[PDB]
Amino acid sequence: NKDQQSAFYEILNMPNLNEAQRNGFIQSLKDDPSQSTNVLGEAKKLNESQAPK
Amino acid sequence: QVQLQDSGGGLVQAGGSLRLSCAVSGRTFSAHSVYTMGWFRQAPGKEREFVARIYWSSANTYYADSVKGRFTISRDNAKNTVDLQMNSLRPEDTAVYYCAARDGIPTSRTVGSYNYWGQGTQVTVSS
Repeated sequence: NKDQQSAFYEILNMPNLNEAQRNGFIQSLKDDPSQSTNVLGEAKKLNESQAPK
Repeated sequence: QVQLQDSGGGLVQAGGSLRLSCAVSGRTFSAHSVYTMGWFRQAPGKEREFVARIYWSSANTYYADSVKGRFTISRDNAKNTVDLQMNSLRPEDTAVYYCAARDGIPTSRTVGSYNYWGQGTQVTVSS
């Protein structure tokens, strides 16, 4: 599943997620590959909302 | 015909993650039994509401819009569990979460379509 694979690598390197968040989103990608695009989208939203101020 | 016991709830900070689990057992239950397992949640002041479901036989999934991308449902038909991974949690996800099941295919995304229930596990998301 290519959507799953590139999503995994993007989540791995998101700079504003903590380890627990990164690990939880990675687990979601393994849980339900059909949701890879949506899981990645929500990780992006959390990475954006946690941008350091 | 199927017994369910849910676990994994607790206290978590907003933005955090939690994983719930539901252990399934039944006398005639097998890896491709035609059942549907789901999670419902009961927030303060509200009725039980649909979160997600998985067809046991095919592992096809469906999610309430409010959790899509943040939560994932999965099932293990060797260990006979159904899990809910919850990420990016928000105060409004505070609720009692219940595992539920039906021996067949639900005709709705309401409680009436599920005839077997776990007892519930309590999730509190603080800010």
